[PDB]
Amino acid sequence: MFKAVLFDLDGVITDTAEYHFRAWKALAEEIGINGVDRQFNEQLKGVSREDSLQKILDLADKKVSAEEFKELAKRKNDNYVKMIQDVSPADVYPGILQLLKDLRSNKIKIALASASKNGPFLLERMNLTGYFDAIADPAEVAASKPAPDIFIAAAHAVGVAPSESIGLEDSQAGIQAIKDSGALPIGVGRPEDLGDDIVIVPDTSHYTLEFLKEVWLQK
Ligand SMILES: [Mg+2]
Repeated sequence: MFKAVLFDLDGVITDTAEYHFRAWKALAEEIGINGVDRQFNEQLKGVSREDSLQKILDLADKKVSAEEFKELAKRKNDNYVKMIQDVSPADVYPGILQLLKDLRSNKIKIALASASKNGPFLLERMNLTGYFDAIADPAEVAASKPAPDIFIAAAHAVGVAPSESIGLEDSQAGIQAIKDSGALPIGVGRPEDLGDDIVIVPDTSHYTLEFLKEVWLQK
């Protein structure tokens, strides 16, 4: 049986994309740029801060100095950190708390494999910290998803090989990173987005220990 589960944060445990979106929107409004809506935000998801800011500036064809660019970037991050102060256990995705309990009761290791720079803070606010055996530090890994490094680090941090692990992800890059790490992916979302070759569930309420066991046995 698998010995660990490696969790992405956004789109698996909770929604942080909402707060990034709101923070970019509020920045854009604050400097008179229109058009930062949820559709446009698709071009900002999982993209660096610089790239995002550049794309938002490119809407209005607005020019800034290096000093101004830096300050804008900081203001968005400050706004994001303010907005996540509201995170609570009410923000945990369905099925996830029960899954963590059940994994823990079965001595299966639980690790976070997220690019979130606020991962520990977020898990604390959601009261999940006690379930986690490690949180992979994205500052200590060389390359981001779809590189496998973050999943490798998460596995190793709990004393397992990625080949002994299931990885849970909602993104194409993340599924690819899981695959390349050696772990078994189980996607959440749509096969139209994540591929027909992996097991995918429609939402997180389908991530149960029994289902994960069945998937493991069938691989
Ligand atoms: Mg995700």
